[PDB]
Amino acid sequence: SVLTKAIVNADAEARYLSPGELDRIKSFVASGERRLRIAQTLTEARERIVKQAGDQLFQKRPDVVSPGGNAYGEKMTALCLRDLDYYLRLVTYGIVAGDVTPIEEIGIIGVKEMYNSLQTPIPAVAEGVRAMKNVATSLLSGDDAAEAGFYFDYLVGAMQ
Amino acid sequence: SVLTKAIVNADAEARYLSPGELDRIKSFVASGERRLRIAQTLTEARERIVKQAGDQLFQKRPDVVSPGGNAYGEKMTALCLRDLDYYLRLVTYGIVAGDVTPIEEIGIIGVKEMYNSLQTPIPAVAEGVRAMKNVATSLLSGDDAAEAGFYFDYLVGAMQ
Amino acid sequence: SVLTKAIVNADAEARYLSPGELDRIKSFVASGERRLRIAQTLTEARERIVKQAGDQLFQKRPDVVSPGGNAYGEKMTALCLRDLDYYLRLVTYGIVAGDVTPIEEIGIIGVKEMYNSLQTPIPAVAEGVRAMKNVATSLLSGDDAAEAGFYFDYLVGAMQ
Amino acid sequence: SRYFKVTACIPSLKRVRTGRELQNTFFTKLVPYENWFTEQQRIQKAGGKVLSVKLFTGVQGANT
Amino acid sequence: HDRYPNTKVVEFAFKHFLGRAVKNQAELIKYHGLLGRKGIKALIGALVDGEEYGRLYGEDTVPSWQFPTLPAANYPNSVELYNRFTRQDDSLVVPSFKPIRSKMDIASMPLVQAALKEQQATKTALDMSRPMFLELGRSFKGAD
Amino acid sequence: MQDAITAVINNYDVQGKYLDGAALDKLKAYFTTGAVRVRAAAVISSNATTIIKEAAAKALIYSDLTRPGGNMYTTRRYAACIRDMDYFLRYATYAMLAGDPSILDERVLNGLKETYNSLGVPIAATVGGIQAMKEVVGGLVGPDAAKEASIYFDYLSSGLS
Amino acid sequence: MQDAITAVINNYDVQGKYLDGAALDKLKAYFTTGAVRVRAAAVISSNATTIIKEAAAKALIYSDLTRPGGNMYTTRRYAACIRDMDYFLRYATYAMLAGDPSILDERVLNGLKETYNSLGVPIAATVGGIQAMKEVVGGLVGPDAAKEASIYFDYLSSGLS
Amino acid sequence: QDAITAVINNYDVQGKYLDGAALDKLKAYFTTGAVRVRAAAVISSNATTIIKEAAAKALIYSDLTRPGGNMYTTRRYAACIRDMDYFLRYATYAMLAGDPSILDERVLNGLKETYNSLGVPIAATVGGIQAMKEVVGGLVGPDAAKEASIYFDYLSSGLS
Amino acid sequence: MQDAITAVINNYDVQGKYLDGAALDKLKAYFTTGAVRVRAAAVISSNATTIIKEAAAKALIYSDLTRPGGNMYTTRRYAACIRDMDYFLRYATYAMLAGDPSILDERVLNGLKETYNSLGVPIAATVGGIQAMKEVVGGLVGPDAAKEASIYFDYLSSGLS
Amino acid sequence: MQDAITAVINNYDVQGKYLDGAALDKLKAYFTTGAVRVRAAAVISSNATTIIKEAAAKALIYSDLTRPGGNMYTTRRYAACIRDMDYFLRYATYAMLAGDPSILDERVLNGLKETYNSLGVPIAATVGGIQAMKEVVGGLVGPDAAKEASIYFDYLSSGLS
Ligand SMILES: *[C@H](C)[C@H]1/C(=C/c2[nH]c(/C=C3N=C(/C=C4\NC(=O)C(CC)=C4C)C(C)=C\3CCC(=O)O)c(CCC(=O)O)c2C)NC(=O)[C@@H]1C
Ligand SMILES: *[C@H](C)[C@H]1/C(=C/c2[nH]c(/C=C3N=C(/C=C4\NC(=O)C(CC)=C4C)C(C)=C\3CCC(=O)O)c(CCC(=O)O)c2C)NC(=O)[C@@H]1C
Ligand SMILES: *[C@H](C)[C@H]1/C(=C/c2[nH]c(/C=C3N=C(/C=C4\NC(=O)C(CC)=C4C)C(C)=C\3CCC(=O)O)c(CCC(=O)O)c2C)NC(=O)[C@@H]1C
Ligand SMILES: *[C@H](C)[C@H]1/C(=C/c2[nH]c(/C=C3N=C(/C=C4\NC(=O)C(CC)=C4C)C(C)=C\3CCC(=O)O)c(CCC(=O)O)c2C)NC(=O)[C@@H]1C
Ligand SMILES: *[C@H](C)[C@H]1/C(=C/c2[nH]c(/C=C3N=C(/C=C4\NC(=O)C(CC)=C4C)C(C)=C\3CCC(=O)O)c(CCC(=O)O)c2C)NC(=O)[C@@H]1C
Ligand SMILES: *[C@H](C)[C@H]1/C(=C/c2[nH]c(/C=C3N=C(/C=C4\NC(=O)C(CC)=C4C)C(C)=C\3CCC(=O)O)c(CCC(=O)O)c2C)NC(=O)[C@@H]1C
Ligand SMILES: *[C@H](C)[C@H]1/C(=C/c2[nH]c(/C=C3N=C(/C=C4\NC(=O)C(CC)=C4C)C(C)=C\3CCC(=O)O)c(CCC(=O)O)c2C)NC(=O)[C@@H]1C
Ligand SMILES: *[C@H](C)[C@H]1/C(=C/c2[nH]c(/C=C3N=C(/C=C4\NC(=O)C(CC)=C4C)C(C)=C\3CCC(=O)O)c(CCC(=O)O)c2C)NC(=O)[C@@H]1C
Ligand SMILES: *[C@H](C)[C@H]1/C(=C/c2[nH]c(/C=C3N=C(/C=C4\NC(=O)C(CC)=C4C)C(C)=C\3CCC(=O)O)c(CCC(=O)O)c2C)NC(=O)[C@@H]1C
Ligand SMILES: *[C@H](C)[C@H]1/C(=C/c2[nH]c(/C=C3N=C(/C=C4\NC(=O)C(CC)=C4C)C(C)=C\3CCC(=O)O)c(CCC(=O)O)c2C)NC(=O)[C@@H]1C
Ligand SMILES: *[C@H](C)[C@H]1/C(=C/c2[nH]c(/C=C3N=C(/C=C4\NC(=O)C(CC)=C4C)C(C)=C\3CCC(=O)O)c(CCC(=O)O)c2C)NC(=O)[C@@H]1C
Repeated sequence: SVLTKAIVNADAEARYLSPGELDRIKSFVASGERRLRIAQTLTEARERIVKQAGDQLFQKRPDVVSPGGNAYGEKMTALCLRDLDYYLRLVTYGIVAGDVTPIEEIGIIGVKEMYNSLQTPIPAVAEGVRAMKNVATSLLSGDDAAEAGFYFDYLVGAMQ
Repeated sequence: SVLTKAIVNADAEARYLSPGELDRIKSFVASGERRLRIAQTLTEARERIVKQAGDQLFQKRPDVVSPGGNAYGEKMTALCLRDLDYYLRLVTYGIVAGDVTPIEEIGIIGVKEMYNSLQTPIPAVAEGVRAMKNVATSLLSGDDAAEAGFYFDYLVGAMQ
Repeated sequence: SVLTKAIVNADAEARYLSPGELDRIKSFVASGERRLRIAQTLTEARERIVKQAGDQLFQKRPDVVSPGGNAYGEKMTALCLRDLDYYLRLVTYGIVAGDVTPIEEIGIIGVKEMYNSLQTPIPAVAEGVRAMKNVATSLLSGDDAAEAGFYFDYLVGAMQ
Repeated sequence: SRYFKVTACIPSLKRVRTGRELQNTFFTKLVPYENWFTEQQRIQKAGGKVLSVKLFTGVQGANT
Repeated sequence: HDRYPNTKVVEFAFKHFLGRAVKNQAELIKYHGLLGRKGIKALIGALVDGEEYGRLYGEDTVPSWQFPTLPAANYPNSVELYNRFTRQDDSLVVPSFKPIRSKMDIASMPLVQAALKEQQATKTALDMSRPMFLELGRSFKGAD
Repeated sequence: MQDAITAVINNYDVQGKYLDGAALDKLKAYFTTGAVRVRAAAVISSNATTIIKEAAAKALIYSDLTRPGGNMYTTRRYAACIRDMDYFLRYATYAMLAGDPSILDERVLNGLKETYNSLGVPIAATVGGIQAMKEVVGGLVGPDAAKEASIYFDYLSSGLS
Repeated sequence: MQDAITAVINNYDVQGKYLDGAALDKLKAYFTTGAVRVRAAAVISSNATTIIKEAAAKALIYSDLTRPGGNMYTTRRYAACIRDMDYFLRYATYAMLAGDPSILDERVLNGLKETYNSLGVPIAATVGGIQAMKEVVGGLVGPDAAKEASIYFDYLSSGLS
Repeated sequence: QDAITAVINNYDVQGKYLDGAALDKLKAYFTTGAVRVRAAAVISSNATTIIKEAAAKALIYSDLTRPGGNMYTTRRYAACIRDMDYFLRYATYAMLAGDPSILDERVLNGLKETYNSLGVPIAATVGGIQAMKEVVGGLVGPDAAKEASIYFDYLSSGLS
Repeated sequence: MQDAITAVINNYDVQGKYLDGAALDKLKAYFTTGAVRVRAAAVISSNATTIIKEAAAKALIYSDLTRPGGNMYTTRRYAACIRDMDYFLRYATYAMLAGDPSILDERVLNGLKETYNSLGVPIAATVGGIQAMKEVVGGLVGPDAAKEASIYFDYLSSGLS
Repeated sequence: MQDAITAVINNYDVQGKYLDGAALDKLKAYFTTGAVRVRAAAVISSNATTIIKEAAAKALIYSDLTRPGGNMYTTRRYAACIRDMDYFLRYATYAMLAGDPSILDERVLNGLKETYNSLGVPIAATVGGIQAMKEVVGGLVGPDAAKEASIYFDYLSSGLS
């Protein structure tokens, strides 16, 4: 969270929180209510976002759902969609936290290694997240979308 | 300034600026215009602030301007006032920067050693800064005064 | 609903559904999608329909909103408008159902008794419903309005 | 293995030091090629300025 | 290296090149990680290149035992390391940092608890900016 | 009784909520299924006598029940059992059109277990007959209709048992 | 470390559940409390030196500890003890902003007992000092903040003892 | 360091208090700030691609990559793309800062000497930097591009 | 570490005895096995990534562990588990070449149990994974090599448990 | 252990406060709930064997656990698992009467995790069984009682987790 980040910086410096830092905390708590609504919207639309993004991804990458490809077969396709769902849940967590750290610990550290063992292509996963972003953006209002976009972009950056 | 601090943390991590870090930069640039006004006010009132603070200090400490005392004599009294002026200039720099770092490099490192060679009493210098704060606070509006106070307090803390 | 009515008639006769009865069911299912849109339109315009109808009713009947009258006073006027809102909700339910039965159970049985205890004049209530019909008709397309009119007329007939 | 000979000066900005510390301020050193990259960065982060870099050992643009 | 498991190897490296034990589990992960997937020569190289080494030992000072106050278990752990003679005990001072459960829930804390009562009690009342006729028609219990 | 359309309405009415898109979607779902249901109902009505005959042949007849000392022995008892079978079929058809199981509970299911126990009619055999009717019905109605038809038959069976 | 917002998130993550309204309400509760907390923290930071002074006067000083052969005898030991007091205060302030006691466990509480036993620092006296700081802090922060502030101080005390 | 701090430092050597002209420069920076933050986020997300595109434009399909070229062998290829990344990261830092100094302190210092000893070709490196600039310009958009370009040009001039 | 050849030497050295025919035969036995072992080691190194993948598929993945609230849930934990698996494989290969289990004791086995208990990693699941790797390895290496390979895998498993 | 009445008393006693209206209200709340709880407890005791049977059927049996190589394989292990299930049920009933979760902590929850880990009993499966028992219990006790019963079952589950 924003607050955790501020505390951690203070502890490293071995000092009490600066007034400026305190002010940023105040701003964050005010913003939180708006953030909660943005997260709520995505949660409600979650099922459709995943479905739409999946279809887009498969159109963008025929190979992944091909007999050679990792995604191919019912079991495999379900797992690919489950992964997309996981990432969406992480994004919602991020928005409420106001920081990518929650997202980062659960999803972005060791991701390369996990997928390499699975043999899933990382770029395809990134495309899926991009696809989810586009769907999510449409449902969100413009300013809400921008906030959500940042978290989505981070994920795409992480999986690169 | 805040921005420099953010960049430096990123460079140490060898990573691009985090969204949260970027947000703090955004907040700072918005705040800057208000900060500039506060600094401008003190600059205009600078001559009077120094004069008033000097008088208060000399009343508080008769000894410094006494034949034994360091401040005694025209040349010496001028130098004491020059020092007060220097500290005020540093404070203004701090307000615009939004950090004490500018103040700190120019004025607070090796200050003890410098004054000990000069034989100037450090507590008297601190009192002068406190005096300047009180004068400055009166001219500033309450919220502006609080911001200015922090920088003034830091100086007093540093010279202790 | 249409279906409930058909089943009930069949059960009384102790027979399977007649071809004619089956045909009516077929017609209803085709009509339903159109009906859903009509209901949706009124729901969106609900707030304004009630407001406009209320004003018309009060113009038509000065007495109801007069010191003697039941509607008089803010609390009472709100309740009168709430009643109009209730009837509108019932009408929407009716349109989707394709029959007055849903309307009838909630609103038309015991209505006389309830209003007589309240001492509300039944004719004035009918006028309010008529007023709502006129407002609703204007927003609806002509064919849509005719369908809606039937349900509105039933209400007026039920309570007079 | 390639080696780098580096001369760099680092000022003590955080604190005045009673000890002479001439060696810390001004140092010529031999750096393994792999280490130099990291070391160069560390000198930059300190705010020290690297006046001179030379490749003490090995051949430039050698495949092996 | 040769007669110790890779965790104990990271201990010793910390002791010898920084004068400390391992401060936290994140640090254990980073260094133990790099010791796998690279040499011991990488580990050693990372410590001496890192900022801690640079801040305190600089370029010309030989490292020494830090005896740190600060992070938390660091002082007691370091001092157990410093007291052991070579080969006296090979056992890990810190196998790894065990993660800690939560004693108290968020809702038990007073300020939150209060705010919950305020939203929960008098969740349903009268809404302003809502026309009264709509408010009188609104239902409180809803389902059930 | 209740039907699918009215069920949605009633849920909204207790909430006091105006009909919303989510509610509309459920109604829309019913409307698409409706046409299929009407066709199925007509099929069942025309073949009702045969459906009962086939189901009886599958389970009831050529059995101890029909043999002397069995519940369905004697013409009177045999006639009663086939009358009950017809009831179940008619009500299931009604339920299928309605899209709601409630009518079964209100008319058929209520007090039947107790009646049967006093009479000494065997419930498991009756359930068997209902399941047999379902299978026969499934064939005639065709696959899409069969799934819908099956749930009501299963509902009757569960109630009796 | 962990904070209230992250604690909710973590609980949901282990369940794998998306954030729900009940969870949202807890988050909302925290957000309202936040403003109060920030004010309290600023008060504590400004008065930190005095808080420590008062608390020491109440419990530590004018005692056998300060007298020769006591734990707080010698300038070095005296300075160490007041440094520890400051640590406790800073961490408690962090905890109060966070709304979670976890940071205290992760940084302050872990290994403290063992450290103190090796050092020969008296735990009960330290606990006494923490309690004293609490009382002083309660006054400065004011009533609404006080209850919240007290719990973290008590948590530290319980851990040490 | 930073634009704000640069102004402060220039005034400090003069010993002058901050003045309106100085304030105006600071004000100018504050307006530009918001644009810069947006640009930085764009660059961070697209960093991998930016490098890829720039390499494709200049470095690859060239004598350098062919045997006997500077960027021949995997080790050398990897080094060159690592350097490209640093230039991009530092340019992003500079753009946020609004000051070229960080480039001098971090990137530019000791680079020329290192490259000469290595026998890395400066002109080719400059070419790569210019290519990155062009790619970056597209992504950031026109207003941001002008600001971004100056730092890229500064790096190029330093290396040359 | 120690190997077979050195183990024989060390036993003789403590006795102070010169090498004797009985000792020589043990050494001779090792030398014949050696060629097979070298071939096996090369096979394992080439197929290491796949071996781990297959073993994970057999035991670790599609399980509660990978599901939220499981030890191997989250990318970080997943990556850690496969890193551990790789360690076990590499060390087992070393042991097989050496012909001695000692290296496993000196590097892998010592302190692992304690580390795992603090971490909360489940030992039985880890053992399961090791056994799975053994089975996969057995196939690739072929029968003669498999027997030799199996003993080291079993040694690891016994140590952990 | 403690019960709700005693818990209030104990909290007041440490404060040294005489019982106050707020405290009285908590006590009063308990007294109203009491009658319901007694009825629920009697229901659970009578149906205990069945509750366990149903819950086992839902989760434990027809599973890998019961199959050879599973934790609940062999009669001895099967019997142990159902004995543990009974413990959880009995203690939850005690807790429900008491109105306090403390007994669960003092007897059941303390050392259970460690015991299970040594035994190699799977915690998640056990938790699953507890949740299943809760569902069955909920039905029998009826809605008002169910809410009260559920919290203790959930408490056990959270502890084991
Ligand atoms: C006034 C509050 C007190 C006081 C002042 C005093 N100062 C001097 C002489 C010097 N003071 C300084 C200080 C600074 N130079 C810097 O660069 C900075 C940082 C920006 C500071 C604060 C210096 C260096 C001098 C030397 C003269 C010079 O700089 O030209 C004197 C004269 C004593 C002497 O021997 O020079 C005096 C009296 N003395 C008091 O007692 C007052 C409390
Ligand atoms: C004072 C008479 C003049 C002056 C001095 C000055 N020196 C520095 C910085 C350093 N000076 C030294 C010199 C030594 N280090 C040693 O070990 C020895 C021998 C024992 C000497 C004489 C060093 C190494 C430094 C670097 C900093 C450090 O702390 O080591 C400065 C600071 C300049 C800067 O910007 O860093 C100054 C001002 N300069 C004058 O103007 C006086 C005429
Ligand atoms: C012969 C004159 C005619 C004929 C007879 C026939 N009957 C059946 C099948 C059944 N007949 C009965 C009859 C009774 N059950 C009773 O309890 C009583 C009264 C005591 C009677 C009369 C029953 C129950 C059956 C069904 C089978 C069973 O016993 O369980 C058939 C077979 C038809 C079929 O498909 O089941 C036949 C042929 N049919 C003729 O064509 C003759 C004129
Ligand atoms: C045929 C599949 C099975 C069968 C039927 C059977 N039923 C009776 C007698 C009765 N059955 C009923 C049932 C109903 N009465 C109701 O009101 C309703 C719901 C609204 C039902 C469905 C009743 C009340 C009777 C008694 C009076 C009557 O039949 O009108 C019998 C004869 C029992 C007797 O001794 O009269 C039989 C044979 N029994 C079986 O064994 C078949 C499995
Ligand atoms: C006398 C010249 C100045 C003075 C002294 C003063 N001291 C105190 C209180 C304490 N001073 C000590 C000091 C020491 N403890 C040590 O271990 C050492 C080194 C061996 C020293 C010198 C301590 C511990 C105390 C606290 C009381 C205690 O012993 O428990 C006071 C009063 C405290 C108060 O502020 O209330 C005073 C007055 N004060 C002056 O102003 C003189 C200049
Ligand atoms: C073939 C098995 C796979 C494949 C190959 C592929 N390679 C490129 C481009 C390059 N490949 C190299 C490789 C080397 N350069 C070296 O110095 C060495 C070490 C001796 C190697 C192995 C290089 C440098 C390039 C860049 C282009 C250039 O040489 O100038 C491509 C084209 C990609 C592009 O955009 O340029 C491709 C397709 N592609 C597969 O997917 C196969 C599995
Ligand atoms: C790529 C655009 C061109 C290129 C690059 C190249 N560089 C090296 C080796 C090094 N480059 C550096 C440069 C830096 N170190 C720093 O600290 C910074 C600032 C962040 C820079 C820019 C250094 C120190 C090295 C040496 C070790 C290292 O890998 O860092 C090589 C390898 C040359 C060799 O002989 O090994 C190459 C190829 N060369 C090209 O072909 C491009 C035009
Ligand atoms: C979809 C965009 C791509 C794709 C997906 C895919 N994934 C799997 C299997 C798994 N993926 C994960 C991922 C996670 N576990 C976590 O803890 C997190 C963070 C919360 C993530 C993101 C895991 C662990 C698995 C393993 C399955 C298991 O639970 O046991 C598959 C199936 C492949 C397999 O062999 O299991 C697939 C298909 N595949 C593509 O190629 C798409 C681009
Ligand atoms: C995989 C089969 C299982 C699993 C593993 C797992 N391990 C960790 C963390 C660590 N693993 C080790 C182990 C070793 N270090 C050594 O030196 C040796 C001997 C050669 C071993 C085997 C260590 C020290 C760590 C901690 C530091 C690090 O991560 O590098 C984790 C992560 C635990 C966490 O909470 O972060 C996991 C998940 N867990 C499973 O689910 C499998 C049963
Ligand atoms: C057959 C002679 C009688 C009979 C058998 C019967 N058993 C079950 C179900 C189970 N039986 C077992 C028993 C064992 N598991 C073991 O590990 C051992 C020792 C090696 C035994 C004997 C178990 C565990 C089950 C549960 C199902 C499962 O394995 O997961 C049933 C099913 C009834 C039920 O409620 O599950 C039956 C019918 N019962 C009879 O009536 C026969 C006389
Ligand atoms: C059943 C859902 C799961 C299961 C259970 C299982 N338990 C054991 C063994 C023991 N269980 C306990 C537990 C308790 N003793 C207590 O005092 C309490 C609190 C009141 C509890 C919960 C104990 C201590 C034992 C050991 C001694 C004994 O058996 O009595 C086993 C046997 C394991 C073994 O290796 O012997 C089993 C199988 N098994 C499952 O897999 C289910 C998920």
